[PDB]
Amino acid sequence: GSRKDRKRVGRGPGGTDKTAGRGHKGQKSRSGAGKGAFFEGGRSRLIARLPKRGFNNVGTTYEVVKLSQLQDLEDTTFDRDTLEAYRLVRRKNRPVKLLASGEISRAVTVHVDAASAAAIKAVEAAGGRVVLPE
Amino acid sequence: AQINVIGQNGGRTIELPLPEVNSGVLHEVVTWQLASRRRGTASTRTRAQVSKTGRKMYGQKGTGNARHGDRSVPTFVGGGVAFGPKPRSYDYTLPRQVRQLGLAMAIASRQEGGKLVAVDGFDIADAKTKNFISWAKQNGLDGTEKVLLVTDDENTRRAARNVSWVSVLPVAGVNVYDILRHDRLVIDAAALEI
Amino acid sequence: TGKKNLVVNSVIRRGKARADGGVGRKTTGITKRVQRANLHKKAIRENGQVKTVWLSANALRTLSKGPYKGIE
Amino acid sequence: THKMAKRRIKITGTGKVMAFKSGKRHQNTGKSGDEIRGKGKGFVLAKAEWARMKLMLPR
Amino acid sequence: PSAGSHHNDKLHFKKGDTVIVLSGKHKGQTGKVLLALPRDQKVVVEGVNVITKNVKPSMTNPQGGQEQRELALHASKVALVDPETGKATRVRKQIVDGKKVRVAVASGKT
RNA sequence: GUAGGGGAGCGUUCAGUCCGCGGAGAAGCCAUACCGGAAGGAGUGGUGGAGCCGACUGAAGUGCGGAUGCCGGCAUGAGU
RNA sequence: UGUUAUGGCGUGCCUAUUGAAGCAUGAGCCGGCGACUUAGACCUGACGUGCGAGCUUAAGUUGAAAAACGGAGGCGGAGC
RNA sequence: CGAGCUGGAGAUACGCUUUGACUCGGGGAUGUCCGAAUGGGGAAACCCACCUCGUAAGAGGUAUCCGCAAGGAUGGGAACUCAGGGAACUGAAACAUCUCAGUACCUGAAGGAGAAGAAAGAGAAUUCGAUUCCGUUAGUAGCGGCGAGCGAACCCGGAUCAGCCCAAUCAAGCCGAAGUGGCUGGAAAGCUACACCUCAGAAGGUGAGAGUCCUGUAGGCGAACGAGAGGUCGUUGUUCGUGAAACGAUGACUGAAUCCGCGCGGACCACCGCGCAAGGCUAAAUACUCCCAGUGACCGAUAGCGCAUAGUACCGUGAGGG
Ligand SMILES: [K+]
Ligand SMILES: [K+]
Ligand SMILES: [K+]
Ligand SMILES: [Mg+2]
Ligand SMILES: [Mg+2]
Ligand SMILES: [Mg+2]
Ligand SMILES: [Mg+2]
Ligand SMILES: [Mg+2]
Ligand SMILES: [Mg+2]
Ligand SMILES: [Mg+2]
Ligand SMILES: [Mg+2]
Ligand SMILES: [Mg+2]
Ligand SMILES: [Mg+2]
Ligand SMILES: [Mg+2]
Ligand SMILES: [Mg+2]
Ligand SMILES: [Mg+2]
Ligand SMILES: [Mg+2]
Ligand SMILES: [Mg+2]
Ligand SMILES: [Mg+2]
Ligand SMILES: [Mg+2]
Ligand SMILES: [Mg+2]
Ligand SMILES: [Mg+2]
Ligand SMILES: [Mg+2]
Ligand SMILES: [Mg+2]
Ligand SMILES: [Mg+2]
Ligand SMILES: [Mg+2]
Ligand SMILES: [Mg+2]
Ligand SMILES: [Mg+2]
Ligand SMILES: [Mg+2]
Ligand SMILES: [Mg+2]
Ligand code: NA
Ligand code: NA
Ligand code: NA
Ligand code: NA
Ligand code: NA
Ligand code: NA
Ligand code: NA
Ligand code: NA
Repeated sequence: GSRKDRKRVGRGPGGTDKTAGRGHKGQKSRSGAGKGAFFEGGRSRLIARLPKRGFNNVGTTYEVVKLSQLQDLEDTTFDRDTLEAYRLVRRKNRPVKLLASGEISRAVTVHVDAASAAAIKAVEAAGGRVVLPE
Repeated sequence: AQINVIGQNGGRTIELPLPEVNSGVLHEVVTWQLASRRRGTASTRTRAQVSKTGRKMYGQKGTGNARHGDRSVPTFVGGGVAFGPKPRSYDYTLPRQVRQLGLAMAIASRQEGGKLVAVDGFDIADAKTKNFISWAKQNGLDGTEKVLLVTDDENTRRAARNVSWVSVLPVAGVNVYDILRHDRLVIDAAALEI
Repeated sequence: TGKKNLVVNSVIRRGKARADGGVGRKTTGITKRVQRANLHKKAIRENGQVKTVWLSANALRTLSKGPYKGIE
Repeated sequence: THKMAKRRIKITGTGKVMAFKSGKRHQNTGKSGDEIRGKGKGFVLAKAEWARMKLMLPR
Repeated sequence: PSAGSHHNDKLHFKKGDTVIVLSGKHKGQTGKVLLALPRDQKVVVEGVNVITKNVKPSMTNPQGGQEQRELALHASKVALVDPETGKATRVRKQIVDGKKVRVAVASGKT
């Protein structure tokens, strides 16, 4: 038992020791020692000198709801805004968006916060109604 | 598939974890467990600042046959330690699903040999201890192999004090290390069980 | 020291370049970054008996108009 | 370094450098034709590695 | 350097109780208690006899010789015996003096 | 085959577990012509006078010829 | 096995270097001490394991010869 | 508490002890001299006074800063807390900002904790609702020779959760189950054959390894009685470096209103929304550790504190080192 209990045969491998190797002189030869401030960033080595700026904003990010999630499987247990948390679309703090990806005819009803044109001309086209906040 | 010794009779409940017990799986577990036990203890003046010593010494160039600055450095008999033991933790949180699976697989390991259960211990009757042993002698519990009792009820524990025979485990505080530590196992109560 | 509350204790002093220009210049370079302090003035005033202590100009102007726990 | 955030090197699907053209744009310009309207895309298969390592996490 | 502190610095006997030697030398041999030293756990009993020699440099007529003296022991005894063997006296009681307690095992005669 | 990368292992201390050894005597030290592909391991004897191998697993203050290295002891220069 | 005569052969060690027995560096000898560590739910990759289109908690609470509770939150899930 | 005691002290002599010696707790009484040192002086542990009470001895008082008085304070503390004042190396592979960093040091004040605190707030939901700390938000928003690099807060979870008052069981200690023979041995607690206890199989000692020999542990008992405004100018804080730069704070000049009122909501204005200063106090959750107990994949003396005691010997005029 507790003595015949082995390992995963390939889980934890021995650590790398630098003391003793009958030919080990760790690190480079010269210019590498008790100095850990070389870095790989900076501002002259492939970084800066580049000509950008743009403008940072970041406003509202929506939650993609793949059409195949509503349709295809499931048996329409109503979307709403609470029972949909169990449809593997739990995020909170942000609105919900409906997007069209799955192509299949089925009459379902959708209650999100915003939706795409195509999605609206995809759900109603097969039976249903997408309801948006007033 | 283990039948209760005193009282009812079932044992067909509780599904057994596949495959037929896996060593490594218990490995990961015990290791984690003993790891959460190790205490943070490291009496070492790794720091050269932590030991008692000045900062200046002999002249850089001149004296000859020297070249040192303080007397607290690792190269000095009496100084600090280079990369010594610091007081740390080493307590992580092995994924729950895996801890649940652990003891399941442990009991599993005990369901293919030394498995034993019991409902109600009216046979105990106060501390006494003596009649407890006498009892064991009627349950294959010679006192040759190590055993673990995981049952509630104070009065029953109170009557259970020895080293090689059995072992007391309050409020079903099961633990893969414990069960796998002792040979036989005595679940007794069906609290956590079924 | 003054009379009312604590005084002195002063801050630093900055010095820039290219003052003004054609509606916003390039930028402002700081060059100074040194640190100084501020002193005060006293006066002969008494309270209850014969005193002199200290009297800031502010508290002087304020005291002359209204005797807030004291008198000229 | 926050600079990397507004610098052409965004995180794409695959994970490579989004660059433009740093040939000549503002100051100093007034020769050639479409060399100015050449604000396309850039990609390097030798400095991606050592570049995304200051923005890969904050994708 | 510790010594005798391992016990609570109390003796389980007095300086006039007959005791026997359990383990060591003079097994079964009994005698009376002369010196009882609680701290150092030392006990003098007319049993363990050791022929020592007192060195007297210049103390008015030296005349060196081997005198007869006793050697102390630790808890290497058994205080109080009645059935002719050692015992673990505990049971306390009283006869006419309620201020003091007594001892015994399965008998009562200590 | 140098820098360098990759792989399999030896050894030491602590820890859990198991099998145990010890006054007819542990560890340590000392000798040796035996064993293993290496790190190493073992038998016997001598010394010693209390504790300690092997296996498996976990963790490191883990392996020294060098640094005009640190401490300590003892040499050479000389019976000068 | 030990020791020894004779024959053949034979340019200390390390370091640093295009190049060392070097008349380049270090070092009297032995013993002991003495150098790639630790931390940050950090970042990235290999391997292994538990779950799996979902996967996990942190502070803490209650219990500690044992551990469970705790889903504020983070990562998947759509990009431009 | 129940026989011993007569300090580390190895020795000798004289002695104290059932009228309970020592030892262990807990209150008192004596405490020269110096030291905040405070009668005065003073190169500390010395020198010199006066007054009062008196049988000489002797005792008592005699400093300064607040008060009618009582009383309290100038002192000392390893670390921790707040405050006044405030670096540089270093980094930017140079260096002026900025970082280092309000770090180190200095100083003042106070406690067993402090700070802070009962909204002229945060914030954008017409919301939460003293403060602090922890998790998270997040390394986002944002700052920056826009370089090096620096870096919040709201929501939510959790530790703990109170707002009331002015001006107009742990320390002594006792009790406490259960073994004899034979054998190797210098000596067994080991081997061996039987037996017992077990609300006690923690541990230490005892000639060696130890349930039943000792001290103890589980458990039980346990005292006399001892604790529990705005603005201008110069600048600064917060993520905020003069930038569109609000707001708080402050030095110098000035100087508003109060009910169809005042401040604020990142110049400014209207709308809208939140909130009412210029008065104070206030457990807990938090920090640290001289001291004590327990514990350790902590050391076992070239380690571990510097010290298996010593800040000693030793070095220095000294701080200081050791
Ligand atoms: K290697
Ligand atoms: K070498
Ligand atoms: K993987
Ligand atoms: Mg080198
Ligand atoms: Mg080179
Ligand atoms: Mg360095
Ligand atoms: Mg950097
Ligand atoms: Mg360059
Ligand atoms: Mg020399
Ligand atoms: Mg040391
Ligand atoms: Mg264009
Ligand atoms: Mg011995
Ligand atoms: Mg080392
Ligand atoms: Mg050497
Ligand atoms: Mg030389
Ligand atoms: Mg030497
Ligand atoms: Mg001569
Ligand atoms: Mg000569
Ligand atoms: Mg000569
Ligand atoms: Mg050669
Ligand atoms: Mg030569
Ligand atoms: Mg040479
Ligand atoms: Mg040279
Ligand atoms: Mg005086
Ligand atoms: Mg300041
Ligand atoms: Mg600037
Ligand atoms: Mg500033
Ligand atoms: Mg203002
Ligand atoms: Mg030492
Ligand atoms: Mg030594
Ligand atoms: Na993008
Ligand atoms: Na431009
Ligand atoms: Na050998
Ligand atoms: Na006593
Ligand atoms: Na620099
Ligand atoms: Na201070
Ligand atoms: Na201003
Ligand atoms: Na030694």
